[PDB]
Amino acid sequence: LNDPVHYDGAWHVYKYSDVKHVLMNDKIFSSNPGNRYSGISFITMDNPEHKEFRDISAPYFLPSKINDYKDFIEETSNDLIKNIDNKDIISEYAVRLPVNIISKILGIPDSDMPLFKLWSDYIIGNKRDENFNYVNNRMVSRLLEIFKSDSHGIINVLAGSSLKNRKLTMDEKIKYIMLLIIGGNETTTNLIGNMIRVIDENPDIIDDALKNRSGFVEETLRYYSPIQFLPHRFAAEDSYINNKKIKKGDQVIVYLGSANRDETFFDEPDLFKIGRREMHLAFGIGIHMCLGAPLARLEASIALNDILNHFKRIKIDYKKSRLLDNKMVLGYDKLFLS
Ligand code: HEM
Repeated sequence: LNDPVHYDGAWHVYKYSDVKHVLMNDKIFSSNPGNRYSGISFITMDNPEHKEFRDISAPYFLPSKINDYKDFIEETSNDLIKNIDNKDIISEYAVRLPVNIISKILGIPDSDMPLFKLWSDYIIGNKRDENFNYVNNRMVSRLLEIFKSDSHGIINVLAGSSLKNRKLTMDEKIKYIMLLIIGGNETTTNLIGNMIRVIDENPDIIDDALKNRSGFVEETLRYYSPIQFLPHRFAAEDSYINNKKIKKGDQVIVYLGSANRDETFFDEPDLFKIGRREMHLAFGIGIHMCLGAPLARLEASIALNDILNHFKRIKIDYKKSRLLDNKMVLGYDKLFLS
């Protein structure tokens, strides 16, 4: 891999130790600009205000609390995989799974599920229409009603929340929920398609995958990282990487996929090996390390198990399947088997 280069108004950072240095130094490399370049809610906040925001939901994302959702995710995954044969695995299984799970965790009522899913599609970007304005207005309306009833989910927690000498705004509550929906959907959908791609490419991996689902999910994260780069870091003060001065104000783009293929940290980076020792950076690292990582881990793990037990043979049909076009992420636009 390359030392940091500057072009198109940003530094590009590729090496694993440099990606990590940047992400671990939140006070040197900030998460929001000096102004306007557009990330919502606490993802774009710096360390102090950010912790206040993240703590509101942090306890409910511990692998401990998340695990109470295991039977629900199994039930859901099974319902959708039952009868998927011959269909688009992305739109009929991989998109639908994370959106069901997240509505359960949020506390979206049963009777609001159809509209939540339409709104969710618009908002993560899976849909674009005239209907947007209408559907957003309809969903936000329901949202306000839910905030004032109660459940055990996040909506209810955001209702009873403040942090440090100040109540949460209603725009903050919506954006908070929006950040959960947007950061957990496409990424989980992309991972599911990327695990299917590993299987397609390494057909005798299957037995080992079954014996260590976690391990297989970890190596996919490393090897076909759903998120390829994070474009939004800005130097809060001058500092040096590989003897280059990164000046205050400079945008710093950090490449996770590329860092996850660094031969300095991974022996034989271009091979798929379950049970590697070093941590991958697919979920980032530091104070912004993925809030949904335990949930994502548990969803992928059940998805793998279910996909592996449903099909005998897994060949991707490349005359109908296509990779997404966006360079920032990695996944299938559509995926058809066999
Ligand atoms: C396989 C799935 C995922 C991958 C590869 C992924 C990747 C990431 C990365 C790289 C970051 C850090 C961005 C930064 O440092 O600026 C992040 C943050 C975040 N993710 Fe995930 N993510 C995934 C799934 C999920 C899920 C299921 C959720 C649940 C709603 C979720 C919610 C969040 C939130 C709220 C943040 C920001 C945390 C903070 O800024 O403190 N993600 N994710």
